[PDB]
Amino acid sequence: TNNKYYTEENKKKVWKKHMIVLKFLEQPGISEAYLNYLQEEIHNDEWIGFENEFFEELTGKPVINV
Amino acid sequence: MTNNKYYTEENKKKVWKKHMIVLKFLEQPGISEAYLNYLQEEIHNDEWIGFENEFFEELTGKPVINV
Amino acid sequence: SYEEMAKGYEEMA
Amino acid sequence: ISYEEMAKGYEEMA
Ligand SMILES: [Ca+2]
Ligand code: NI
Repeated sequence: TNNKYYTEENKKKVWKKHMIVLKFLEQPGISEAYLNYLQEEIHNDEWIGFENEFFEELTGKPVINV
Repeated sequence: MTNNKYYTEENKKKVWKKHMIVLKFLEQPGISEAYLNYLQEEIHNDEWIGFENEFFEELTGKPVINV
Repeated sequence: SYEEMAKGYEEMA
Repeated sequence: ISYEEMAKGYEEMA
Protein backbone atom coordinates (compact mmCIF):
# COMPACT_ATOMS: atom_id res chain seq x y z
CA THR A 1 0.00 0.00 0.00
CA ASN A 2 3.02 2.29 0.64
CA ASN A 3 3.92 2.15 -3.08
CA LYS A 4 4.32 5.55 -4.73
CA TYR A 5 4.61 4.40 -8.36
CA TYR A 6 3.43 0.76 -8.62
CA THR A 7 -0.15 1.60 -7.62
CA GLU A 8 -3.55 0.26 -8.60
CA GLU A 9 -4.59 3.46 -10.35
CA ASN A 10 -1.30 3.46 -12.26
CA LYS A 11 -1.65 -0.26 -13.13
CA LYS A 12 -5.05 0.65 -14.60
CA LYS A 13 -3.57 3.51 -16.65
CA VAL A 14 -0.70 1.33 -17.88
CA TRP A 15 -3.13 -1.42 -18.89
CA LYS A 16 -5.22 0.96 -20.97
CA LYS A 17 -2.24 2.77 -22.49
CA HIS A 18 -0.78 -0.64 -23.27
CA MET A 19 -3.90 -1.56 -25.22
CA ILE A 20 -3.56 1.71 -27.15
CA VAL A 21 0.04 0.83 -28.02
CA LEU A 22 -0.76 -2.77 -28.99
CA LYS A 23 -3.07 -1.61 -31.75
CA PHE A 24 -0.28 0.70 -32.91
CA LEU A 25 2.02 -2.32 -33.18
CA GLU A 26 -0.45 -3.75 -35.68
CA GLN A 27 -0.01 -0.79 -38.04
CA PRO A 28 1.80 -1.59 -41.32
CA GLY A 29 5.51 -2.16 -40.77
CA ILE A 30 5.39 -1.32 -37.08
CA SER A 31 5.13 -5.02 -36.28
CA GLU A 32 8.33 -5.92 -38.15
CA ALA A 33 10.21 -2.91 -36.76
CA TYR A 34 9.23 -3.97 -33.22
CA LEU A 35 10.42 -7.56 -33.74
CA ASN A 36 13.63 -6.19 -35.29
CA TYR A 37 14.14 -3.99 -32.21
CA LEU A 38 13.52 -6.94 -29.88
CA GLN A 39 16.17 -8.80 -31.90
CA GLU A 40 18.62 -5.88 -31.51
CA GLU A 41 17.97 -5.83 -27.75
CA ILE A 42 18.19 -9.56 -26.90
CA HIS A 43 21.83 -9.40 -25.69
CA ASN A 44 21.43 -6.13 -23.75
CA ASP A 45 22.24 -6.05 -20.02
CA GLU A 46 19.55 -3.46 -19.23
CA TRP A 47 16.90 -6.14 -19.90
CA ILE A 48 17.97 -8.70 -17.27
CA GLY A 49 14.77 -9.78 -15.53
CA PHE A 50 12.78 -9.29 -18.75
CA GLU A 51 13.68 -12.60 -20.47
CA ASN A 52 10.25 -14.23 -20.24
CA GLU A 53 8.59 -11.01 -21.48
CA PHE A 54 11.07 -10.70 -24.36
CA PHE A 55 10.40 -14.36 -25.30
CA GLU A 56 6.61 -14.00 -25.10
CA GLU A 57 6.77 -10.82 -27.25
CA LEU A 58 9.07 -12.35 -29.92
CA THR A 59 7.32 -15.78 -30.03
CA GLY A 60 3.80 -14.30 -30.36
CA LYS A 61 2.77 -15.80 -27.02
CA PRO A 62 -0.14 -13.63 -25.62
CA VAL A 63 0.51 -10.40 -23.63
CA ILE A 64 -1.64 -11.83 -20.81
CA ASN A 65 -2.66 -15.44 -20.11
CA VAL A 66 -6.11 -16.24 -18.59
CA MET B 1 -18.35 -11.94 -6.83
CA THR B 2 -16.41 -13.44 -9.79
CA ASN B 3 -12.62 -13.74 -9.26
CA ASN B 4 -10.89 -11.90 -12.16
CA LYS B 5 -9.67 -14.18 -14.98
CA TYR B 6 -7.70 -11.64 -17.03
CA TYR B 7 -7.25 -8.51 -14.91
CA THR B 8 -5.24 -10.52 -12.36
CA GLU B 9 -2.27 -9.10 -10.44
CA GLU B 10 0.16 -11.43 -12.22
CA ASN B 11 -1.06 -10.06 -15.55
CA LYS B 12 -0.69 -6.49 -14.32
CA LYS B 13 2.98 -7.24 -13.67
CA LYS B 14 3.65 -8.71 -17.12
CA VAL B 15 1.77 -5.88 -18.87
CA TRP B 16 3.73 -3.31 -16.84
CA LYS B 17 7.00 -4.99 -17.83
CA LYS B 18 5.94 -5.44 -21.46
CA HIS B 19 4.92 -1.79 -21.53
CA MET B 20 8.41 -0.72 -20.48
CA ILE B 21 9.84 -2.71 -23.40
CA VAL B 22 7.53 -0.96 -25.86
CA LEU B 23 8.28 2.46 -24.34
CA LYS B 24 11.93 2.07 -25.25
CA PHE B 25 10.86 0.92 -28.71
CA LEU B 26 8.82 4.14 -29.14
CA GLU B 27 12.01 6.18 -28.63
CA GLN B 28 13.60 4.48 -31.66
CA PRO B 29 14.16 6.84 -34.61
CA GLY B 30 10.98 7.40 -36.58
CA ILE B 31 8.79 5.37 -34.24
CA SER B 32 7.67 8.27 -32.03
CA GLU B 33 6.46 10.36 -34.98
CA ALA B 34 4.56 7.41 -36.52
CA TYR B 35 3.07 6.76 -33.08
CA LEU B 36 1.83 10.33 -32.71
CA ASN B 37 0.35 10.17 -36.21
CA TYR B 38 -1.37 6.93 -35.17
CA LEU B 39 -2.78 8.61 -32.02
CA GLN B 40 -4.05 11.48 -34.17
CA GLU B 41 -6.18 9.02 -36.19
CA GLU B 42 -7.30 6.73 -33.38
CA ILE B 43 -8.66 9.60 -31.28
CA HIS B 44 -11.56 9.55 -33.78
CA ASN B 45 -12.00 5.75 -33.76
CA ASP B 46 -15.40 5.01 -32.24
CA GLU B 47 -14.25 1.62 -30.83
CA TRP B 48 -12.40 3.26 -27.89
CA ILE B 49 -15.00 3.90 -25.19
CA GLY B 50 -13.53 5.42 -22.02
CA PHE B 51 -9.95 5.93 -23.27
CA GLU B 52 -10.18 9.63 -24.12
CA ASN B 53 -8.07 10.86 -21.20
CA GLU B 54 -5.44 8.21 -21.99
CA PHE B 55 -5.38 9.08 -25.70
CA PHE B 56 -4.72 12.71 -24.90
CA GLU B 57 -2.21 12.07 -22.12
CA GLU B 58 -0.24 10.15 -24.76
CA LEU B 59 -0.72 12.60 -27.61
CA THR B 60 0.34 15.57 -25.48
CA GLY B 61 3.39 13.82 -24.02
CA LYS B 62 2.13 13.47 -20.44
CA PRO B 63 3.86 10.79 -18.31
CA VAL B 64 2.52 7.26 -18.54
CA ILE B 65 1.88 6.97 -14.79
CA ASN B 66 1.19 9.59 -12.12
CA VAL B 67 3.15 9.93 -8.87
CA SER C 1 -4.28 -11.04 -27.03
CA TYR C 2 -5.77 -7.55 -27.56
CA GLU C 3 -9.10 -9.38 -27.15
CA GLU C 4 -7.81 -10.80 -23.83
CA MET C 5 -6.61 -7.34 -22.66
CA ALA C 6 -10.08 -6.09 -23.65
CA LYS C 7 -11.71 -8.82 -21.52
CA GLY C 8 -9.37 -7.76 -18.76
CA TYR C 9 -10.71 -4.24 -19.30
CA GLU C 10 -14.26 -5.60 -19.02
CA GLU C 11 -13.27 -6.75 -15.51
CA MET C 12 -12.42 -3.24 -14.28
CA ALA C 13 -16.25 -2.76 -14.31
CA ILE D 1 11.34 10.33 -18.55
CA SER D 2 8.03 8.51 -18.08
CA TYR D 3 10.15 5.39 -18.49
CA GLU D 4 12.01 6.15 -15.25
CA GLU D 5 8.67 6.40 -13.48
CA MET D 6 7.81 2.97 -14.91
CA ALA D 7 11.18 1.68 -13.73
CA LYS D 8 10.63 3.03 -10.22
CA GLY D 9 7.28 1.24 -10.10
CA TYR D 10 9.01 -1.93 -11.29
CA GLU D 11 11.59 -1.73 -8.49
CA GLU D 12 8.60 -1.16 -6.19
CA MET D 13 7.16 -4.51 -7.33
CA ALA D 14 9.70 -6.68 -5.50
CA1 LIG E 1 24.85 -8.89 -22.38
NI1 NI F 1 -13.64 12.97 -34.21
